[PDB]
Amino acid sequence: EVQLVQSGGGLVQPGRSLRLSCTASGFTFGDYAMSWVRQAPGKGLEWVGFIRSKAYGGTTEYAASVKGRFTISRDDSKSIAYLQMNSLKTEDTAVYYCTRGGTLFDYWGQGTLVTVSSASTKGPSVFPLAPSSAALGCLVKDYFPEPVTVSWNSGALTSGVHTFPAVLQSSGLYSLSSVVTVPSTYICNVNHKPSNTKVDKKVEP
Amino acid sequence: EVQLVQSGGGLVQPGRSLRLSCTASGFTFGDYAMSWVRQAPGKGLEWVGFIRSKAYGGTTEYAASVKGRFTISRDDSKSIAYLQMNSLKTEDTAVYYCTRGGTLFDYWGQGTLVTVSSASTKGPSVFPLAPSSAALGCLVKDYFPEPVTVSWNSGALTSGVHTFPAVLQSSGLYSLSSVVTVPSTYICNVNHKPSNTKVDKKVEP
Amino acid sequence: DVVMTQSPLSLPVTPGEPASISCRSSQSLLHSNGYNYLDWYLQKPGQSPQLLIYLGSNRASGVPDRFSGSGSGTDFTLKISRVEAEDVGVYYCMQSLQTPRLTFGPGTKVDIKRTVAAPSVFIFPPSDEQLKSGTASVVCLLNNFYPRGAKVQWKVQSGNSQESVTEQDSKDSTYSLSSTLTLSKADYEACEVTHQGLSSPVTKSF
Amino acid sequence: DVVMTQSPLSLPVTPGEPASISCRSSQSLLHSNGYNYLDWYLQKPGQSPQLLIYLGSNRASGVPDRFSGSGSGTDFTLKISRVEAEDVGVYYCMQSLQTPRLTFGPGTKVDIKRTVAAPSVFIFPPSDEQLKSGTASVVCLLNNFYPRGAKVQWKVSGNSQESVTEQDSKDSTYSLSSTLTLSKADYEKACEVTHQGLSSPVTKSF
Amino acid sequence: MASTDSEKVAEYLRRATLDLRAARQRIRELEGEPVAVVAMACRLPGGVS
Amino acid sequence: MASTDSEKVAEYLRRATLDLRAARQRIRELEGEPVAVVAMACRLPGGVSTPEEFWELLSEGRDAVAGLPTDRGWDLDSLFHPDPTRSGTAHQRGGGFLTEATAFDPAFFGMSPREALAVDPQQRLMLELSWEVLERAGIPPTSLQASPTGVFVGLIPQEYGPRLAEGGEGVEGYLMTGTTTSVASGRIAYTLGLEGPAISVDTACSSSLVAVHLACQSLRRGESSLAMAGGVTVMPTPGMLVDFSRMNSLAPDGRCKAFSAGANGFGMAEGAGMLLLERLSDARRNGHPVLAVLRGTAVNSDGASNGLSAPNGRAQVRVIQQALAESGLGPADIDAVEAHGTGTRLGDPIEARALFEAYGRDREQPLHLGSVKSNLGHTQAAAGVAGVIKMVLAMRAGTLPRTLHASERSKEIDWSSGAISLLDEPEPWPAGARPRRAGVSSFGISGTNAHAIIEEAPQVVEGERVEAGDVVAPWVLSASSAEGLRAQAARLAAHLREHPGQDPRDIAYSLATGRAALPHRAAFAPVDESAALRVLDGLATGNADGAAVGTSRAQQRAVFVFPGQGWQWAGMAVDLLDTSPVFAAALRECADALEPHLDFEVIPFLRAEAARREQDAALSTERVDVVQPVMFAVMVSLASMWRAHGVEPAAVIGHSQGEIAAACVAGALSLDDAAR
Amino acid sequence: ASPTGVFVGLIPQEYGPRLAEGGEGVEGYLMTGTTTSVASGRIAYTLGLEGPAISVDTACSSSLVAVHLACQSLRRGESSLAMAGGVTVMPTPGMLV
Repeated sequence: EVQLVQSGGGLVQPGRSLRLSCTASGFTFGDYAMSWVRQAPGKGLEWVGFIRSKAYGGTTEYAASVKGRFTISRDDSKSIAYLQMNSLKTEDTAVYYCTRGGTLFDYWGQGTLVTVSSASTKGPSVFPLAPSSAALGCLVKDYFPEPVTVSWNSGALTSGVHTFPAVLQSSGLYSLSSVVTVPSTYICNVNHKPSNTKVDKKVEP
Repeated sequence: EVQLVQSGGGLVQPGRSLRLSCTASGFTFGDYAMSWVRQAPGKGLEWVGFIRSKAYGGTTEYAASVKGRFTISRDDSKSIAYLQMNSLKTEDTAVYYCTRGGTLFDYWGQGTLVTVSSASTKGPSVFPLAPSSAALGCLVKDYFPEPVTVSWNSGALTSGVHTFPAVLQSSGLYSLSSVVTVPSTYICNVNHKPSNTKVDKKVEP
Repeated sequence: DVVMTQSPLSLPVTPGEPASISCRSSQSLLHSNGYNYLDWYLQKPGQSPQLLIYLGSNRASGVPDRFSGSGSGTDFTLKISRVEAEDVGVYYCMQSLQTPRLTFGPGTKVDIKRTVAAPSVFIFPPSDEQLKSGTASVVCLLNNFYPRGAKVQWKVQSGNSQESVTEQDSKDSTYSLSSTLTLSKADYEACEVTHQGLSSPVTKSF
Repeated sequence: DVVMTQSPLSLPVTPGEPASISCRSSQSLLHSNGYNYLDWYLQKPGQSPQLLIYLGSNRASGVPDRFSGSGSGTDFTLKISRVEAEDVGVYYCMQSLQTPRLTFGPGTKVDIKRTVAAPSVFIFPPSDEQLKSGTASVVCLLNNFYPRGAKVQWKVSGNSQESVTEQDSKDSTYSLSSTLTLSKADYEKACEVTHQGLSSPVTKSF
Repeated sequence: MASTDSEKVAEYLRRATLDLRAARQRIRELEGEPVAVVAMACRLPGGVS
Repeated sequence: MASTDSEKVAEYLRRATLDLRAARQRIRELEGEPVAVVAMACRLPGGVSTPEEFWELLSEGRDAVAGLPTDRGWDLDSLFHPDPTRSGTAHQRGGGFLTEATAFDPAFFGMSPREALAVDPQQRLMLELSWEVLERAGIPPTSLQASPTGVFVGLIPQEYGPRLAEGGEGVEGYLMTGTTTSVASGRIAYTLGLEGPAISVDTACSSSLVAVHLACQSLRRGESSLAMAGGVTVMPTPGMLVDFSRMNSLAPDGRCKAFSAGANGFGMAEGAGMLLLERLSDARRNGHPVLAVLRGTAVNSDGASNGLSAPNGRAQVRVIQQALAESGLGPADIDAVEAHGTGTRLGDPIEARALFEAYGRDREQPLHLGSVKSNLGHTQAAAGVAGVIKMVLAMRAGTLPRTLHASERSKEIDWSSGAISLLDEPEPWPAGARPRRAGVSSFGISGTNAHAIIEEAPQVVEGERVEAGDVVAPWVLSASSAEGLRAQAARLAAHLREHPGQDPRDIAYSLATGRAALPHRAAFAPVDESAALRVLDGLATGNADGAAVGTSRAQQRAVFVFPGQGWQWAGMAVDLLDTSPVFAAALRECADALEPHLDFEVIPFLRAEAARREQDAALSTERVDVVQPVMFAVMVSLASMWRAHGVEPAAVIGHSQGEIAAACVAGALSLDDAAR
Repeated sequence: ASPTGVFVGLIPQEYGPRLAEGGEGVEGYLMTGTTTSVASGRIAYTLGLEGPAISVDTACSSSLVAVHLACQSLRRGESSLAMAGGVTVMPTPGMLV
């Protein structure tokens, strides 16, 4: 089949050099013009660039946002497309895709999560949400990076559990606020995997 | 369903005018640049010209053989393609065909046996072909135009009968030489349909 | 100039029911060849974008027959003959006449359709240990609401609120909002919504 | 310059047997797109042409599965995997890279295949009443021969015409009537063939 | 010339699409061509004939 | 877009072509997709219970028309009278008749010893064949539950017991549901758990090729991923050779003398046959054996013939040409034909004149015309699937077998074209450069001709090849009875004394992943194949020494019980990590989860014996600070070992410190958690 | 001589006299009567149909399964016309017994 499998995501500080590789197996790599479409977390897709086919010249067209910063290449005998991401800034935290068409995006690959944050690996600051008088929840403010997983009654309660998608502060940290809704005295255990800091939270009004 | 039915063949003299109409029903006429090709009797196809789509604009590309003589047009609201043939010459004796395309001749018309000959309608000069000592045959020399029908024993013998295809002389006339092969005393009949001149031939060595 | 293409950005679909996303382009996408240069892409929630339709009406192979394509040079349409549970996501109307295209468009936010719900506004004052920690986070969790078009204010004003929303769940098919007012030491010394699950402003404070 | 394309001009086919017409182009028909610009047309005997395969390998709808296309722009090969009575005629290899295209090529003269037959030469001296009509036509008939690569010479040359019929069904041979439309005196002064049904020149005269 | 590749690679696209429009309506007739019920004969319980 | 005048439309053309290439490959995967013959099981007469025995009747030219069956206690007495118009007499005085009719295993198939007396022998054999065809295609017969898999059985309803209005004593409600043709394909889909089109077709003597054709056309589309297509005619009462004899259609000796001057009529026999069929690119993607591919099939009624049983001469030419234009082939590709060859004096001259008109049309190589029935007997509704077992063992044995009774070729046919070479001798048929294709044709009394084109399996160059000799796996025997499990190790033992040197790994792959997990299990891990052969002979007598016998009720659900302390020996798993990396690596994760919470690691502990553990700062057992984590690490790595060998617990329970390992493997405590 | 399938769905049942004992006038035709096999071929013989004439045995679903087989002989195209249909006339009380 055509499979554009990608590789090369990771965590860097603004101003680094990162590699994005697009392994194309299933089609003649030299006929298509691979392109790289960026999708910042939770917004619409923005097209980064694309290299023309070697037979179409190989001229690489980039965006206005990343001209002079990113450069895109391709190789047939090794059959890989490259997004060379230089001088990254905070905007490059995103899921970069590799489609097989300049004007006709096709396979799209899988989705390489690249993150450009200035933060360091710290566990959660688990802050509970006391009920007004109702629902019971708990914050996970100031953790980094994503993964994160929050259960209630340690994975016993699954009905009513809403693990709000995480949120980025200006400081580069993450904040999940997981909340259950049930009338009552409940526990929330957050496990920040990169640092392995499991904190537990007992909540009352 | 698509179809490209033609009309406008006939008999004219070198130095006259003639109209070739291509009725297109089944496809949006304005989309395809339509060509006009020509099969000279019994040789390969030669492309006369083509008019580009009205949406594309473009021009009317003709051959080197018919530039300044033929002109091609098209109409969408009346949905007809035109080969206007002017200043005709002996070469235009052929089966012009109208294909839906200018580089990819996908659909074709049945072909119009447009004929440019200086001759007039005369019956056959039925001349027999005495056997050497064998086969028995009979000429149809100097008739015009084609249709022609020669049978043997007045349509009784059909095995061994080889009607020899129309041959044109430099004088603009036609010559068929129909012959049967059987050991023996046979009848050949010829009926020039345009002039209705049925001549009968009895042959002996 | 550039082709500006818009769509019914918040189109709801109910399973088993034909739906219709539309696209409207400022310029004409019908190029001289008689072929429209509009493409329909699908990004299924948290997956790689898919190519549904190319050249306005032609369907890409491997794409369910449901997605049908049509349109003139300005107004266009995608007719899903049968919306199932995989037909939901973001439908991008993406032109081809003027490459480059910095954006794929806002995209049609498709949702599994139910009736209107009731936003469960739950003002949760920050735990005081948090004030002992150096920050303040009063959270106005709205829960179980659909559609997701709720303003959420912070008065008594707003401008320090940051947004958290999950995609549509399965058995209730609603949305949930975590509007966090991250905050500082002193200025701790009210939230409401204008979702069409209600009409009147419902203001409850810490 | 121009692309010169040649083929096995006189390829014989026997029904039920896979056959293979080939095309050889001087220039390269593989354009940047990765798509060959060669087309295969069929003019079945006395009919309007229809497309068979486009872009080198693609086949045009309505064309049976029999007509396959394999090879590169330079050396192509239309592969008929099953020749019936419908897979006969003239196969035109027709480029698309350069268009002005004055000709469709000589075309591959396809024939239903049998073994080689002996041409039956009949010299038929003209009827004398024809000599009383003002012309002379000695006809050297060549009945029941295949393949058709036989010419008739006039010795003891140049006024000869040509009348071949296409291949018949139950015998699958050819028949030639080489005609010497001629004038009054010069009759008072022989035909043979070099068909590979024989080897030696067989000269019989009026 | 033929408007290089503008009126050619777009002339082959109205075949590769118009063949795809006829090779996909063959798949919708090989699997879901709706068959008619041209006539119905029944001899069922009771006086039904 | 930019360069030249094409950078965008030449992407929509690339896609409109790869969509046209993928939409015209869908048309050739829906009407012409090869249907692989994944396996064939057949109870043909001549004692044939398996195709290998069948390749041992065709290859030696053995006729299997012996005589009328006395195992059912027929009234052969009256089947014969000098007056041949007696209302109850039969003219076949012989015929191919199996003794597997009055024989069945009710207990195995879950039917009571009263529900089975009522089971029509046609169905009874079909149930046995449904289990075999799967057990020889690899597919475990009990693994196909709720799986789309059609049963297409061809059956001439035949009459078994007491009339349905004269119900027996024990057989009463089950006399209609065990005899209705409805429940022959249906009993199979019930016992085997199949959920697919379970249709029991009935087209007389072509109900096997019609069932094969109706399954191929149910596969090309996709309604059943797999399909058992076949047909059986086991004639319980002498009611068919006493009627067929009333139209004087039978032969007085029971032989179907096909295309022979001694042709007398049908030599009516009785038999079975089943083909496991799957789309060729579903039997290559799943690894199922592919024995031959059914390229095309066609069914075509005789129309207005000169009699209902009378054959049409131009309705066979239109079915030998519909299956020849649906497979994409021509009349010159088929090397040999398994024709009906009924042996009739007006049906063979009409069959063969339809074979000089659809195949023998200027044939460069003579058509090898052959008839399974001759060597077997008109297998009636089993004929047509006994021709796709004959011409699928002709694929895989490189030989066209004989047509046993046709030396004096009939003088009513025109064998002057030299286009058909009746198989009077074994004609070699090796794998050449052109694919080996054959045609099997079954035309019936009802006037429903059927023709199926077979092609040889695509030459598998490598597939599952050889790697290296290593640790041997259990030889997994199981049966539904303590006396059937002795017969399993009395038939695998023979299948290895007849085929010696058979890779042990291959007798432990197609016995474990090739059979059902039946109640009575006798698995055994054998060092050598002779060690095995030894245990096989022991289990024939029921003596288990070196064999792991047991009893079950489709039980499953193991429980990991975790001893706390007292199970340690001086060399716990010294070589268990030196033989497999599924225990060394299983120890590796525990070790790296024990490194931050223990100094001495478990790696050199169990690596060294106690005799050599005295010099690595770790006592043999007394070091509770070291051996307790070692115990836990050995415990968890071993549990991961059984899980890696498909042993998953329905419950984990720990004793004292095996509680820690049980919690680690239960998921409630992480590897590092319980390790710490 | 037209491509026209006949897809009848029946059940064996029991009509005449047990074939082993034959009959007096119905001797060679008893077989040709008691066979769901010819219950689709008899029709394709009288009318002259040359389409696939198959009989279906799925009991209480025979007819609907026969329309299925006919629908796909028209989707594929094997037969341009089809006569689908099922009959259960019970000539004996055997089934109610």
